[PDB]
Amino acid sequence: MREYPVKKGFPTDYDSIKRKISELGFDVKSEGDLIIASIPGISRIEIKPDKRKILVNTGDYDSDADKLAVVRTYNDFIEKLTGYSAKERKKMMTKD
Repeated sequence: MREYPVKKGFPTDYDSIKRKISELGFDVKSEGDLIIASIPGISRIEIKPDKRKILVNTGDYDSDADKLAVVRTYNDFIEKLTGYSAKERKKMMTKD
C-alpha cells in the first residue's frame, strides 16, 4: 500500500475528494464504507482519507499499459489530492 502525506488545508473528506476527483475528470464509486477512485490506466483503487494523512492501495495494473506510465497518472492524481510533490520526498531523505 502507498501512504501519502496531507497538506495543511487541503481536502481530506470523502465528499471533498469525490468532488476533486470529478473536478479533475475522474469518477468515484462507493463500495460499502470505502471509497473507490476511477482513474485511467488503473482498474480500481481504494482511498482512505484521514485528518492525519491519506493512503492508497492499488491492485492489478494493465500489463499492456506501462505500469510506469500509469504510475505517472496515478501519482499525479494523489499528488494533486495531497499537494506534496515528488521533489518534497527529498525533504524526507534529507534529515540533516
